[PDB]
Amino acid sequence: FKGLDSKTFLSEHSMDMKFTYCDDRITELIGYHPEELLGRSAYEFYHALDSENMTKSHQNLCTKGQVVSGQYRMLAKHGGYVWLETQGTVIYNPRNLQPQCIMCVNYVLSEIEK
Amino acid sequence: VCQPTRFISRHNIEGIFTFVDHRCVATVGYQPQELLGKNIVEFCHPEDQQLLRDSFQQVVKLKGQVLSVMFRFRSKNQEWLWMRTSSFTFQNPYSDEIEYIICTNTNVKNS
Repeated sequence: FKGLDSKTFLSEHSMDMKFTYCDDRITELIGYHPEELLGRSAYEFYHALDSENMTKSHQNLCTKGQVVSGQYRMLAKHGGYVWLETQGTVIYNPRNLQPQCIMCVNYVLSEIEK
Repeated sequence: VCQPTRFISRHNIEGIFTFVDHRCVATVGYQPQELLGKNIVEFCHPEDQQLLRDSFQQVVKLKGQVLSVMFRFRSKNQEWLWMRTSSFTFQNPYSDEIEYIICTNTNVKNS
């Protein structure tokens, strides 16, 4: 059993979902070091069966500014997947509503399953 | 394109830093451990402090939506830098633990 803080990790993305930042809480959860995620798209890590849903989610996030994903599976570093949900929020320029980045709060819902 | 200089932080509802991304060093010159445990208001220009307090007070009322604020933040070199902070609350929905505030802090122009 793990406490709530340990099961959340923050990430930042460019508008195409490439990682620009990840907090170190991800490592104990699913193995990655933050530095190795940078520049990779979140889409590389989504389960095949969640890919179309997560594309729709991302479109909704860009249209609306803030979304909660459905439950989805994220590929772990050493195999298997963990169930996640992610709240996404677009950060803008107020001046001109130009999007700047996506801030994600990711919370696990399972152990690694394989 | 020129990437804006920014870092993420987490705050308790009073404004205390409870998590600071190491990109703070590049943005404002402090190590994370110089921010952690301090109130954000301790870095804010006197003229902007109350605005910043009232922003933190309101963001918990806005149903998780983003509240923005621009303020002057005192860098490690004791210089006022304009920061735009975009803030929203989060709570793990499987819990009733108290909300916290997630901020993205970008150095911006006042022009």
